[PDB]
Amino acid sequence: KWKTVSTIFLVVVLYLIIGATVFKALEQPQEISQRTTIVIQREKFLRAHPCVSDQELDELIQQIVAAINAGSHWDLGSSFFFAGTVITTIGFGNISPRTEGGKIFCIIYALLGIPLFGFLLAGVGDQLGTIFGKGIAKVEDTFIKWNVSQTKIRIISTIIFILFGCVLFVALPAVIFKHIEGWSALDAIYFVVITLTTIGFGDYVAGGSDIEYLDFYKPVVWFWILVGLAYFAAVLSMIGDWLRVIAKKTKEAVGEFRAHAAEWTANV
Amino acid sequence: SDSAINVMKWKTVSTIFLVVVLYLIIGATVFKALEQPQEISQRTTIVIQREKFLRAHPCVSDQELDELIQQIVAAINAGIIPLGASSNQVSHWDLGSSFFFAGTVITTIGFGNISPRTEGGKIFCIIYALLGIPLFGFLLAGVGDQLGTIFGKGIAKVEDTFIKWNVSQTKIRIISTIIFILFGCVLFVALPAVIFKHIEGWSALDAIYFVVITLTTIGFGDYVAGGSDIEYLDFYKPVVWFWILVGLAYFAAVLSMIGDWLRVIAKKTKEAVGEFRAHAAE
Ligand SMILES: CCCCCCCCCCCC
Ligand SMILES: CCCCCCCCCCCC
Ligand SMILES: CCCCCCCCCCCC
Ligand SMILES: CCCCCCCCCCCC
Ligand SMILES: CCCCCCCC
Ligand SMILES: [K+]
Ligand SMILES: [K+]
Ligand SMILES: [K+]
Ligand SMILES: [K+]
Ligand SMILES: [K+]
Repeated sequence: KWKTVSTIFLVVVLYLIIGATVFKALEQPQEISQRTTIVIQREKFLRAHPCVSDQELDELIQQIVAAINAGSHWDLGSSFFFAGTVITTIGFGNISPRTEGGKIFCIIYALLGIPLFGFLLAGVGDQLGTIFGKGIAKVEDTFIKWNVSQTKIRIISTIIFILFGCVLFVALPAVIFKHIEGWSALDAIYFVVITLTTIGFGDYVAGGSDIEYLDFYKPVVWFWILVGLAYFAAVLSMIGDWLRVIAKKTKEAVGEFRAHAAEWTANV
Repeated sequence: SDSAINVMKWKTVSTIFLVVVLYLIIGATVFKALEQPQEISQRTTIVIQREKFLRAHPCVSDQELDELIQQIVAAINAGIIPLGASSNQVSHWDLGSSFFFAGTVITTIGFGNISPRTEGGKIFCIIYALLGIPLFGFLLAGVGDQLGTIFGKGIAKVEDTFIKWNVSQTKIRIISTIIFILFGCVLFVALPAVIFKHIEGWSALDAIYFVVITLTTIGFGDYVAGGSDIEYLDFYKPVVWFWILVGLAYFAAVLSMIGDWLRVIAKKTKEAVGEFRAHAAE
């Protein structure tokens, strides 16, 4: 009977409107500054090099505009890492197929590989899940007979998951990425989130911009991803549970308010 | 009992792990066979345009050309139009684009054609994702249940007119899943691809490629329905993410049906090797 999706639908729409207004408040200023200071860089180069004329720069730009479509790529290791992006639905896009066949293979490779990877992430999920269950069984005895109650220890135990988790799956890889690709502190944490949330903008990739890295690095990246995906999958599911709790709390909250509001009001 | 099953599970994981590794190696070799030819041709014919413009204009800084290209490469990472004319442009963070950017984030599509450059925009995106991604999941779940039981209406009337004599309900489940994919790929794949073909000017394969990459939430961003500037009625850009909302629910079922098919084929090829290695030509 009750739809109940309508209330969710409008929360998501409003959530997109808020984010939209926040992003164009955060980004359009530095969009202005970049684009205005590029015409300075161009008008600098029309003057500083009279060798190039007004039309001949435009010819060069459009060859780089055509170079956008392509840019060694697709080597023995890169195409291996490309396939990892597809089945995990990360899809950084820094490497994308250009052949008509490459597209069709990728379409078929995704429709069959994405379900395949799901079973691995599920097994790695169970594997990771019961390993942490061994760590908390030791912790759920030593200070659990002592004062604090088990209905409240559920709070202490979940803190240690996120604390110890963001160390291994977020902190350590970001520190490593900071000292290998030379990223900033935020770039590395931004990359970790964008990677393990499967958003994968591709603006930061541990394999692109490829001057220095060895064969001990590019395997550990995807291996980190495999296990890290399982971590956020739990995290992004715990956060969902928090939203389910808050949703029920605020559903009955309007319940009691609109209970007493119409209660006194109806009395004549 | 308690950890006897766990030994039986890491042996399951190890077998899956290697199937995925083999599957990645196969795809790898196929892609670098499909793509690296067209990489070689593009890489060699750009050094021709390189050396063409190295001689033809000697009085340009011969080595600072690369310095200019990289400044344009860095400018490519933003929404630029660096030309002599057309020095006014449109904003990629306008009222509508940032709305569509947020749709990419919570759906974990993330086309990346528009990405935040401010350190604040990054941190908001990080917080916007970790809270928005779970949020969207409930909408897609509700739209999933909503779509699911709407199709349950249409199949209920059809699964009665198809009740002739000697019909087997275990095999009518085969007929019913065909009409799901048939009508499914029409409304959620065929019709939007045909529309994208006539609006974005794409080819037939580009549009179907885009639909898959979008609704499989891979989202390379090499094709985006709202990346160029062509006309965009703005009855169009809302229907795009609205299509995505319901289309994601469709592949979510499809990519789950395919998973079940692989679970069946896994058991069949499990016992197929049992039959083979049990006998071995008697
Ligand atoms: C241009 C037409 C492309 C058709 C691709 C069909 C691929 C079917 C794959 C089925 C995977 C289960
Ligand atoms: C060294 C500076 C790193 C600061 C990273 C800030 C990220 C804020 C995340 C907010 C968590 C809810
Ligand atoms: C019935 C739907 C109401 C759910 C309201 C959820 C509000 C989430 C607040 C998150 C802000 C950080
Ligand atoms: C981003 C915070 C959104 C807050 C929306 C609150 C909506 C209240 C839901 C009431 C449901 C009965
Ligand atoms: C690409 C499918 C590999 C099949 C391996 C089967 C091993 C039992
Ligand atoms: K790019
Ligand atoms: K994804
Ligand atoms: K992506
Ligand atoms: K993605
Ligand atoms: K991308």
